[PDB]
Amino acid sequence: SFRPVPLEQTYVGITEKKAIKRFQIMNEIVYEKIMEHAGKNQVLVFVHSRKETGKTARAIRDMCLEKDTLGLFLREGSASTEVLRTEAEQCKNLELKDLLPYGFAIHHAGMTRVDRTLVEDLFADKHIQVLVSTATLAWGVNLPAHTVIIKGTQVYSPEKGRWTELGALDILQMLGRAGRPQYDTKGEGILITSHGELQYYLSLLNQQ
Amino acid sequence: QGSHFMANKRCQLPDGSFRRQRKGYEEVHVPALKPKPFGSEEQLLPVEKLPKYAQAGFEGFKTLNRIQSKLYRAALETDENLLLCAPTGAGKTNVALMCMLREI
Amino acid sequence: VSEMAVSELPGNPNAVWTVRRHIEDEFDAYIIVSFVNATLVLSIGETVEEVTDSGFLGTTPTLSCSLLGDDALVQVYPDGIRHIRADKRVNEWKTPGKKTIVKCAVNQRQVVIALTGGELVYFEMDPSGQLNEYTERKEMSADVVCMSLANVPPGEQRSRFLAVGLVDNTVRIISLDPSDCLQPLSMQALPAQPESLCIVEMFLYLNIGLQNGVLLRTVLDPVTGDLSDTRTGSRPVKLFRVRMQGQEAVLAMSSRSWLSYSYQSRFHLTPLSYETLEFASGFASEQCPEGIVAISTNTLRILALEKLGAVFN
Repeated sequence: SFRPVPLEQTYVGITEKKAIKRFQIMNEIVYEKIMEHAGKNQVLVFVHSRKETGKTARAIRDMCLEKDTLGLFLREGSASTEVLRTEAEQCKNLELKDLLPYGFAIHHAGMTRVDRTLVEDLFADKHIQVLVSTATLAWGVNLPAHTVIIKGTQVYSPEKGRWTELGALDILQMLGRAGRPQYDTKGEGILITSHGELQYYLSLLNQQ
Repeated sequence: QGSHFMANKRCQLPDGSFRRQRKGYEEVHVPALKPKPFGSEEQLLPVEKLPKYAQAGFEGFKTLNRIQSKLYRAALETDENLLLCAPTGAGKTNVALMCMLREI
Repeated sequence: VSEMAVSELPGNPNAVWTVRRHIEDEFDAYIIVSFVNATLVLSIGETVEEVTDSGFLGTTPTLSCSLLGDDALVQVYPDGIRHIRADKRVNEWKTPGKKTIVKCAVNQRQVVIALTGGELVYFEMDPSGQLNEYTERKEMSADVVCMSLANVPPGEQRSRFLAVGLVDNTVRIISLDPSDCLQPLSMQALPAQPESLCIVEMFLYLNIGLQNGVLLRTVLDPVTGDLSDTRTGSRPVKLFRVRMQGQEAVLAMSSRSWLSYSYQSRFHLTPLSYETLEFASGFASEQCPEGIVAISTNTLRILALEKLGAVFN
């Protein structure tokens, strides 16, 4: 109760084993969660790799574009919500451009040197409605979100050589950025995870 | 699976929490927490009514955040060691900063 | 104009509020009839009758009584700024000097409160529930005649920006979140001095009203969207937000009671079949499931407004 933003948590696990079908079911939970955020909000997604930041992005493009531009256009209208700035800052360092003409963006240290800088400050300048990114981009500067979502919670550990539930310090770190002290009021925190470690993920949402 | 062991086998739900059943995947809907109720004469600190010396480097802050203001007196006035228990979003960095202005 | 109930009142009425005491409340709770002298405060007694015990004790006219804490009511009057909770406490600020607060407005958190000389304040209610006062209290050059906080979207608690009136015959737009406080975000020219600046959605449309009956709608964004205008009796543009039929709209008055609203996102500026008016805002109860507290010429009323998809009644 001393945490700044009252953190309401959807801790949703997938319970199935099926792997090729899990790589669809998880994407479906992603689709619905971004349909929940496609209004006035900022959706910051955490994943455990580098290229997934921009690979889950542009898949949201495929989603809102196979939605027949219904659910897209997160603004009030055409000149609304700084479409001029959105188009004016178009050419960039990495493949961010292909999305950035639309409302989708990502974050990581990889793309360039000042690229993550210009993405975090871009989101702080109230224009980036949806960003997908990596654990370093959450560990870094205080770039908060109206709502954050950890997707899968699965990491590939080279120290363990295999699959590991992501660390708990990263959990707290990326969970303090679902809701802000200033920019967001009532934090929405989505954890899409394993329905085995599900109850452990509630004991982690608490102080047990 | 250290730090993912979860040696605790059973968890406790928060206030407004429940379990929602979907097609093969479950959701836990968990309500958010409410700050502590305001006590009488329970007042946060300004950076002025904290140490006058350590008022240096405090550029960019006006008044101390609730937890830092609840901890600052003991955090600075003696070498009494500290163990802080709180969730993210308070500025525990700011409590350690008072504990370091003590050494300052 | 349909009658749920109408009564008279003595003396000089200058304002009226309608408040709740929790978000769950299906009915608005506290009707604060602000005389020029005091405040007759009532929680609807199904025959609504007088109430002192409310915890309001209004000894002056009202300029705000508002549910912004769920269990909390902030009541700011020409005397002071009272913070009230489910414990109907008075944690009060008192307007610096013997000066008095003039023009104020409510957010989900913030409270625009504006005093003479252009001395504004900034609130924001602490992690806690009790409110904190932003250290600076900004001077403004001309008379801020009105300004409304944009009611903040759900997941956050703050605006993106806000508008500000000034007496030079223009309007200022100021953001108030830590993004930029005390930066003039963007302005626009006005063909007369502002009287009332309230906001609408369905996207976000501003409504400006001049002291002589004329009003203007616009798109609301960091800079003015587009001015569309009409002329409505040379008398003060009284502007108000109030829900209707599953969506919210604006009441306005210069010489008619005009509902300006989006009929399925359609700006119609429809008169309402009643003579001149004094003050109004939204209301709810059992006797009045949805209507208007319309306090009128020496009179106070709970009114109902029937079919609103049509042109001629």
